[PDB]
Amino acid sequence: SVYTSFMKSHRCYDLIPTSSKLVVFDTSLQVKKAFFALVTNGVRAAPLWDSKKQSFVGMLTITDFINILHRYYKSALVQIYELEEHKIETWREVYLQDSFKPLVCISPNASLFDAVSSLIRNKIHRLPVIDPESGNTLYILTHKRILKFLKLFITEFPKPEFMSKSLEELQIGTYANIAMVRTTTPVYVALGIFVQHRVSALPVVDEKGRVVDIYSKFDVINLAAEKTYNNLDVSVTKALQHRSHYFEGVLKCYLHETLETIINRLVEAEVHRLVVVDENDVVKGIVSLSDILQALVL
Amino acid sequence: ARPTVFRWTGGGKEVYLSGSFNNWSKLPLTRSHNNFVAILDLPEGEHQYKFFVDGQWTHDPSEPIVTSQLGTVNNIIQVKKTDFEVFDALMVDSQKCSDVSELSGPYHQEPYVRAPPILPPHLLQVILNKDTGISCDPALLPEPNHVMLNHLYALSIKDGVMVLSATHRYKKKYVTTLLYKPI
Amino acid sequence: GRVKIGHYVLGDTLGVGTFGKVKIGEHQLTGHKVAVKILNRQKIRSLDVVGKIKREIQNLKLFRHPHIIKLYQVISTPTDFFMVMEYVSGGELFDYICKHGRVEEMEARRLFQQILSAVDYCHRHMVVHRDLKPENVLLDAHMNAKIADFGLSNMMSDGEFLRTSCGSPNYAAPEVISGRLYAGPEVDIWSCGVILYALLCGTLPFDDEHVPTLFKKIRGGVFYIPEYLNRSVATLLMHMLQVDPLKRATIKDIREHEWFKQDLPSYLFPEDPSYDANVIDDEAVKEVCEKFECTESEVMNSLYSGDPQDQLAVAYHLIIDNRRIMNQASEFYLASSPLKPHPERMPPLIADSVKKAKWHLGIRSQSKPYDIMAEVYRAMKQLDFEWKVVNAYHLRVRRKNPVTGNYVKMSLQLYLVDNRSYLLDFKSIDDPRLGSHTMDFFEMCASLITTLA
Ligand SMILES: Cc1ccc(Oc2nc3cc(-c4ccc5c(ccn5C)c4)c(Cl)cc3[nH]2)cc1C(=O)O
Ligand SMILES: Nc1ncnc2c1ncn2[C@@H]1O[C@H](COP(=O)(O)O)[C@@H](O)[C@H]1O
Ligand SMILES: Nc1ncnc2c1ncn2[C@@H]1O[C@H](COP(=O)(O)O)[C@@H](O)[C@H]1O
Ligand SMILES: Nc1ncnc2c1ncn2[C@@H]1O[C@H](COP(=O)(O)O)[C@@H](O)[C@H]1O
Repeated sequence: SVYTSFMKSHRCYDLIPTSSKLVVFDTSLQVKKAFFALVTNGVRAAPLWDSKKQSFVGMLTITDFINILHRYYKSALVQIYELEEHKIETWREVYLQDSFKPLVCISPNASLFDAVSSLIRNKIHRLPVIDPESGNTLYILTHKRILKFLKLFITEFPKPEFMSKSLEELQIGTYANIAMVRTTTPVYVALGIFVQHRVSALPVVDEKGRVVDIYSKFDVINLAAEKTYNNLDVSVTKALQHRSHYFEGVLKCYLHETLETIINRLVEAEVHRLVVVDENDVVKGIVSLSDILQALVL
Repeated sequence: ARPTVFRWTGGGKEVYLSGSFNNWSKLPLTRSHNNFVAILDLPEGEHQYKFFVDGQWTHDPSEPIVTSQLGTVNNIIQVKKTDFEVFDALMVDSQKCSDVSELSGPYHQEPYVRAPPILPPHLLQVILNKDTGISCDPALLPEPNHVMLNHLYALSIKDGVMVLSATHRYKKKYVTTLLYKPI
Repeated sequence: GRVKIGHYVLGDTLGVGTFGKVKIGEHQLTGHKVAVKILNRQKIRSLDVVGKIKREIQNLKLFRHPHIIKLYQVISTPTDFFMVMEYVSGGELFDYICKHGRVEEMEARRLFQQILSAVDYCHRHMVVHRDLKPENVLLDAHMNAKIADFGLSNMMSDGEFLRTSCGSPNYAAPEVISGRLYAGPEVDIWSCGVILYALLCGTLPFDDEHVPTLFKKIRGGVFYIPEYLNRSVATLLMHMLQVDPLKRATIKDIREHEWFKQDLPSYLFPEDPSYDANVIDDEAVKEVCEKFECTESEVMNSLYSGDPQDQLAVAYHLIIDNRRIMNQASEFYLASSPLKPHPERMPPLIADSVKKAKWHLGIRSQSKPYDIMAEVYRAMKQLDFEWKVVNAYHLRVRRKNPVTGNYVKMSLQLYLVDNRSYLLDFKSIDDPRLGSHTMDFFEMCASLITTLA
């Protein structure tokens, strides 16, 4: 209802920062160099410019890094040769293969409804905003950015009735076949779980099944920042120890908690999902910005 | 109303305006400190006129003249429809300025045949060398100064790649693009 | 025997401005007074400033601010333009200070707040006044300040600097008296510093009968601060009269200063409670009349004289409400300054198998400037660049992008940085479509950079 017409009222332009930086890679760049440029510039995704086609052909994200590691990694005793030799262009030739997978983008003057629609239809977390008159890329749109923007306006309209209904009563999120890793699970297995089940994060659980930590795709890039990507035999726990002093624990929610409560918790914590648990912290499911934005446009 | 100004700047004690519009009768002019002026409502088209200053016919040096068959010389002014809308007048005036600029250039390959301007300090505020508070989104930047926009910034070539960046405005918002190009 | 222009009888000259003569005029029915700036058309063509007048007319026409003199209409004639403006009877601020000696702190602050409000309004509209001084600040019968003469003003263009040195030396910033390039909003603030000083003390901070001596005092930036001024406003003066333009106070600095905030009216600045209800936002009136097909005069008529529930008004107010929500999350639209880390903060890259690289502007070279340019001409020739010469050190270059078929343009400028070392600056130009204008500018710069050495 009302949140739907809000999305249709605002162009994507309104979400764009007043001032922001954007990293572009020419397709002929070495793929290892590009992952380092993500780390040094602090951004997790870059548009890909093909100087022969004179066109934006796609995006480079951390998922590319996860895909290259899971495919070409063999042992800690040998280098991963395809990560050093591959140019972006040659990696995309290998990875894309049969899938048409053209560039998905959105105009600055398109509605927010169209952005959420594009995100869900193509099952992606980054929609680059390209201005059709100059051809320039402007900003990388995400689910977080759309939800935080909506959170700013919830006081401006009459609040719907489902905002006060519990997570249990609305059936929002995934309650079955949760992809998880143990505390001792090696990184390489987690990367494989990322490739097989396409999901943004794996909750980390102890032997009795309650979540002690969370391993996002984002945390994989620390492998690039620490240049530890050559040993993937280490456990997810050892892979997250760099975070231990500023980590306050896993953001969770229960099923009796209201959807407005959930939205505020995610917008404030600026993460992509909450872990739905029970009294004892054992994981009963996931609620993601994917689920939440999808439910608000239904 | 189509106001037309008749201004005499050449001094004198009494100045009258005569022309075809008043049937060549003397119209007393109002005096400022120097100027003698009248503002008349005139139809478009050609008008002949002469100033009468201290008992003597005298021509206006600012306007063109015309000689009749019997030898009298008058100024003529042209009242055009384009004179009474300011943007139409400016468009006409900007065309007359481009016309004189023709009788006083294309792209070419020939070089040119006194020190360079000092570098202004604002261009040495490098927006990508500035740190941002760690609490905010790593893609956000401070608001740029309008004067650093469109200028090229770069890093030293290293390992065969050159990195370029610049800040460009889209509407009321600002984007700083980096490009990683192998050399 | 009266001189009338469009219902107004023209009176005596009020003054001769920077460009044009200002006469009073009185409505032949109601007696209403106006001030008429006259511009001679032939003068404008002989100086080839037609474009600068047209832009000056378009801008002053949409300027509506309580402390800027309003333009009502422009009446055109074969030989002259008449600009009918709001008349105010209080005369110059300069005459007020002179006749009162100093000005009491509560009144001096009120005036300064009004003047600075109009200056900020100009800058936010990309206009710099450049003639700011107490002779160009007029009072109305109620002692409200009005900025007046825009003859020297200029638009602030993206990527561009202002050179032109004109105006009264006493109000001129150290960079304008030196002939350096400046951005231009910093130069207005310097003048507001001198006006503030002239408001509080009846004198100028930098004054000398010997003009080259005056220029050394301004460049040095040392001035006497009397002890009857408190220390907070002393801090505000030294911040505005700072010699380094990068260390000089901005408008946001001043608005945060404790002496300025005291008794400050809510309507003078856009982030303040009463601004939206008073000062019209020219971008929202353009937006509402994009949605509905109507003139900018109709939207402003329903706001001024209309009923609140009008559709032009509710649309307008709705835009302003949305823009308030967005402005009041500045953290979301703008980066802060140096706290729990943002979840996406990246760790630093560690060594190899780490130093933070520094961006620099353009290209530095120590060759003699004539030698630098010859290598520029040679490199472009090799690359199939066509170009034009603005001056010896300034080139306008273009190349046809072979894939897209578009032309891509660039401005090259040579600067002196250190004593004997120089820098070449690269600036993009612009004038559905395949490719990207920004990539085209990067690839064109990249080609040129590699060819040099
Ligand atoms: C500084 C300057 C500015 C503008 C200029 O061009 C014009 N001056 C004008 C004066 C008048 C004018 C003259 C006398 C008048 C009135 C009303 C009553 N009296 C007695 C208006 C008019 Cl109608 C048009 C003008 N165009 C000339 C000069 C100049 O160099 O003198
Ligand atoms: N806008 C886009 N257009 C085309 N492909 C994309 C886009 N965004 C992401 N991808 C692909 O999706 C992968 C990662 O998806 P994501 O979950 O959005 O990080 C990348 O390796 C890209 O190949
Ligand atoms: N670890 C996970 N295990 C199972 N399903 C998930 C997991 N994470 C996300 N999902 C679901 O996958 C969809 C998209 O997830 P996301 O990758 O968070 O956008 C949503 O329906 C989520 O509920
Ligand atoms: N529910 C959560 N609890 C704690 N940390 C999280 C949670 N979700 C994401 N993070 C962390 O937030 C960062 C970004 O993850 P993402 O939400 O995928 O963008 C990573 O360091 C994650 O480990």
